[PDB]
Amino acid sequence: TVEGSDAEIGMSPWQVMLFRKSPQELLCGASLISDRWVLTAAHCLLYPPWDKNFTENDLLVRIGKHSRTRYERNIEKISMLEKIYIHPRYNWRENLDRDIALMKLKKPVAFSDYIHPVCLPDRETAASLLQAGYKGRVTGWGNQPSVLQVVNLPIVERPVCKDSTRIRITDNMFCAGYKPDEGKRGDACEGDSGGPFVMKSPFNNRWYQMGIVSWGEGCDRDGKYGFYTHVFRLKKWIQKVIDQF
Amino acid sequence: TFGSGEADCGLRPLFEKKSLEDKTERELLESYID
Repeated sequence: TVEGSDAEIGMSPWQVMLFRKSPQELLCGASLISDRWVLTAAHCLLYPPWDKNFTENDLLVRIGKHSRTRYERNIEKISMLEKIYIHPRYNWRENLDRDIALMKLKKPVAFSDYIHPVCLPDRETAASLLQAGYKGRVTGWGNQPSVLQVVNLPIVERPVCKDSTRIRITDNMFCAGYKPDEGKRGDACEGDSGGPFVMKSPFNNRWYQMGIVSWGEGCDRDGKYGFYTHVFRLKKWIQKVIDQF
Repeated sequence: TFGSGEADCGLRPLFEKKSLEDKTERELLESYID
């Protein structure tokens, strides 16, 4: 993130950090949707031009973290991956259409004050909340602070998103971020890839994961917005993967 | 079935569960009213 603020303790308890083992470093963001299922971006795991083809044994997840520079004794949890599922229609060649992956944890994580799953939207919730001008929240790490960062960003109109990039924008995508005349007031970066875009329901005061950070054209680039996988539109595939295990 | 997920999904132990508000969530809810 850029120009984010420090997360409070337990503010994003579904936040997951996807690490490489060698070197042992943060690869991408991710989110906890149950005790054994984690959502991320497909491009974090699979991008053939860059010889990026991670397997289950290449990676680990850390859960319950506020600080990237301290082992959080008696808070944070670690898991190996049992299985990666990339969306079969993931289109890395053109536009990262269906930029989503599910990862099955080898052992289920205990929930705590610091570890708790996010909700996935139903049709009603997506219809109500996923509208231009409404804000959601992106969590990630400064692109310099040592703690989880939070940025709140408005959803952008569909025509304005399309006009802001050369990439072909599909109905499986949405974009968010402040307009250029707004100035610097927070941004999601390419570095926040894989992490969740969440919205708080005024109806039931639950947090819903509406998006996954797919790519960022701002921060370290001269573009305008961040582009997100539309989680509701891929929800049948998510349910099918989880049910068929 | 997975369905709508955990009965408890999206309610934070240190916030919703304790009727405490985080420092910036009001900005999100205000954007729905405009």
